[PDB]
Formats: sequence, structure tokens, C-alpha cells
Amino acid sequence: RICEVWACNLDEEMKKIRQVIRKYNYVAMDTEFPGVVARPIGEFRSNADYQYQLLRCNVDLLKIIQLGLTFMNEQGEYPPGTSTWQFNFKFNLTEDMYAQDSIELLTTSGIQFKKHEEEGIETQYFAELLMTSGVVLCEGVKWLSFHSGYDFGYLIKILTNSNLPEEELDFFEILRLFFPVIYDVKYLMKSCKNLKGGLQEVAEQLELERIGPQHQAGSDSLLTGMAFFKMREMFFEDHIDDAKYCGHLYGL
Amino acid sequence: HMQLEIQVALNFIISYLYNKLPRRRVNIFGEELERLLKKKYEGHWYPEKPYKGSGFRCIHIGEKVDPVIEQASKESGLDIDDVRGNLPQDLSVWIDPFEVSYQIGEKGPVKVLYVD
Repeated sequence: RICEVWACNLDEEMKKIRQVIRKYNYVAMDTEFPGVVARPIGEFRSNADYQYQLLRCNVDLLKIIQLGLTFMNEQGEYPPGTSTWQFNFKFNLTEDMYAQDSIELLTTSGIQFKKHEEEGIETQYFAELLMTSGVVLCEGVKWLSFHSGYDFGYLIKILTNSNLPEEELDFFEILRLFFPVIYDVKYLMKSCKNLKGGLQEVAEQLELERIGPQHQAGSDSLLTGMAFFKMREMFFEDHIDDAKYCGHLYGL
Repeated sequence: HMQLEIQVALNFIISYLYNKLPRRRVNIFGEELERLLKKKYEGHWYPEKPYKGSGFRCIHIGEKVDPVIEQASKESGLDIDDVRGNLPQDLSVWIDPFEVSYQIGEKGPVKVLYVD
């Protein structure tokens, strides 16, 4: 179900994804990064601006550690065989910046940093693959996520290969170009009176079948996708109002 | 039918606006909102399964304001910032069959306004 992806097999798997996404345009995703380590400097126009500047100063300094993508169709069905891909990126605990607790939490979750440091994927190359595979831009994709501000922040950083836009509004303009359609499940949960908490708590409340290392990108993306479709029929009349939910990331 | 539930929700929301904004505009806001909500909820009200369509029907007023509130607000000559300004921060109102409840703040408890 979940295909571990490293450098040695990046091209092989992206090629498959290049095809799977044609029939399974709904892709749920999650990431794993080295926590939050910095504090914003300067003035802030509002609470939204402060949250964005907080995200910016951290996204610009850290390196993504893991990306999880689960593909599904309009009816919430998975492609035959492998439905989820977990990309492991190159990270060096001796060179790279990070938050102590986050690394320890990830170690306990199963992340093998040693292998990330030796066989991890190069974001620069992954960026190019994302673009040349029709998963990232203005096509007809539906991105499903959970408490995703940082998740998309890291992706935007990779895809543009530069620091995030200084202004919050500019970041969202760019976000729209690469991910025109995004549904953040945690944001949607604010409209569901009986749903609260993080992914694991929502899975419990929705009685979803958890698959794999319950604390990694791939595993989480699976739950997100399952949560989205169930919630989309249960609390939303089979159709999410874009005016109110599309492109809105929890927190930002 | 759903009339009662909608008015419970409306009277609650409107109670914060009176004596804070022009009486006539608040009245229009109230009346227009009822109309918009009744229109929006038709075909999405299941007294058999009240939870069904809860999210679709949820009315939120926070950083982002529900379009129906913006529409009612515009059609009544009320500045959206004035409406959000006199209501509790991040107010969420659920209007379901036989049950109207709300939540002041993202972490606040869900309180019941009307139930059967």
C-alpha cells in the first residue's frame, strides 16, 4: 500500500505517479520537518501576518524530512496496488538545523535518519520531478491536507527553490498557482460540531482504519484522505463550498 | 419546519447587534439572513438524521466570515467589520433539525440554545 521512496527509486515511482494521478486526481498529503526553531523578527500587520511570519522564518531555515502522498478519485477509491507514496529526503543531524524534541519524536516514530542522510532524496531534483509530472499545477487536482500551513510552506519552498515571499498575500498567490485547490481537513473540522483534535483523534471519532507507522507522512496522508471523503458525505452535502473552504489552511 | 431553528439562531446572533448598530439595519440583516438560510438549507435538512449536513449548514463568523453573513450584511447596509466587531470572536452556530447550538471561540465549549 505504502511505497517507501528514496533517491535510488525516485524516477521509477514518479513515473508511476505521473500516470496514477490521471485517474486519481485527489491527493492527500502530509509532511515531517524538524519542528519549529525560530522566532519572527520585526513588526506585524495582524495576527494572520504574525502567524505567517512565524512560518516564514522557520520554513526558510529548515529542510523537509518526509513527504506523504495518497492518491484517490472523486469517489474516494484508491488505485489498484500502491495508493500511497512516502518520500524520504536527505537530512543530516550533524549539519542541518532542527528542534531537539521534534527529532526525538520522529526517531521514536520510525524515521531512520542514518538512511535519510545516506540515501535520502534531493529536494532540488524532486522539485523538477513534481513540475514535470502534472501533480503540482493548475491542472485539475484536489489536494487534501491536515493542519497544513507548514506542509505547503515546505512544498512552495522546494518548487520555487527560494525563501518564501516576505508578504503573506504573495505567498497565497503563489500557493494558488501550484495548488489551486486545497481542502484542509482540520479547517473543515471547525464546521463539524463533534469533531476535534489532531489526526489520530479524528480517525478515532470517525472510526477510520489506521494503516502503517501511525506518525509518519504516508500513514497520515492515508487518514487525511479517508477523513475527507467520510466527512464530505457525512457533514457536507457531498460538495465542499469552495468560497468558504478552498485554499484555506488551518491557522493561516 | 426548519423555521423555528433558524429564528433561534438568528435571535441569538441579532441580540449582540441591537443597541450597537442602527435598529432598522439590524432588522433587515435579521430578516435577510433568515431568507438566505431558508434558501440555502432547502434539500439539505434531514430531521431523521440531524447531524447530516451539519457542516454544510454551520455558520461561522471569525477571521473569515460566512458568505451568507456577508450577503445579509451587505444587503442591510452594515459594515462587515461592525458585525464581526460586535459578535463574540470566532462564533460558530450549528442549525440542525431539533437542535441549535453555538461555540464562542475555537476552543470553547459547545453550548445548546435549543433542543428537542
